[PDB]
Amino acid sequence: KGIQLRKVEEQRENDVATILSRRIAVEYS
Amino acid sequence: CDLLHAAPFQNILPRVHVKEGERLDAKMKRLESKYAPLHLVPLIERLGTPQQIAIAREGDLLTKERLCCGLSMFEVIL
Amino acid sequence: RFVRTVLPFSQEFQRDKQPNAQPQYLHGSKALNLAYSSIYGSYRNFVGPPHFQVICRLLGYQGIAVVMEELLKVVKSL
Amino acid sequence: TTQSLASVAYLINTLANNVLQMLDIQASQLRRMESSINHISQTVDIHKEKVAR
Repeated sequence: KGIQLRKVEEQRENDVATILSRRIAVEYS
Repeated sequence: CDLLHAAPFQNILPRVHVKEGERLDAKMKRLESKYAPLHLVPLIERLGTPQQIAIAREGDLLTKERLCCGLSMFEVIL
Repeated sequence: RFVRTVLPFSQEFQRDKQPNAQPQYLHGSKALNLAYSSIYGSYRNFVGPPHFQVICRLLGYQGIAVVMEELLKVVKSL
Repeated sequence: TTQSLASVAYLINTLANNVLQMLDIQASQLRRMESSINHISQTVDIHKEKVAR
């Protein structure tokens, strides 16, 4: 049940930090 | 291994070498006196708050009691 | 020591998917990650005293107690 | 002009001293709280170890 919850209950902008985190994460796979 | 590490702070000492002329009891007493400052419980009681002393006593008790002190566990499973 | 069976009779484990992340969140760098993977690659194909002691250290007492209880339940069922 | 300067200096000194004392009092109280909280944490983890045993 825990693993099922973790899988289904995954994670869910005008913040600079978020934008930068997106660019570096994209430069990665 | 944990028990071996905790000997200095629990007044536990090894069998010291004894030579002719010197008695084992006197040597052991002198060695214990030399290591007296390392002892925690008595030191804490001498210079400690009531709460600190209680906590120290509990910690010492937990530290000295372990399953390796003569407790078996496979017999229950069998 | 424990070594894997010549023919597996179980493959329904269906483990999760390895999450990818930057080298910094890992050992620190590509070279460091590769070096650590090579270092730890010798223990992949066997289980021995090192694994048992690591498991004991990580599980304290609660993990061992619960694991043995579940093992007893499994043995009773079988 | 001589007077006003002395009054301003005295007020600033007193105020500054009061602020310093307030900070010292707060820091000391925070330190005292940190000791009680550490004792509480020690009790909590001792209880957890007792439960495990």
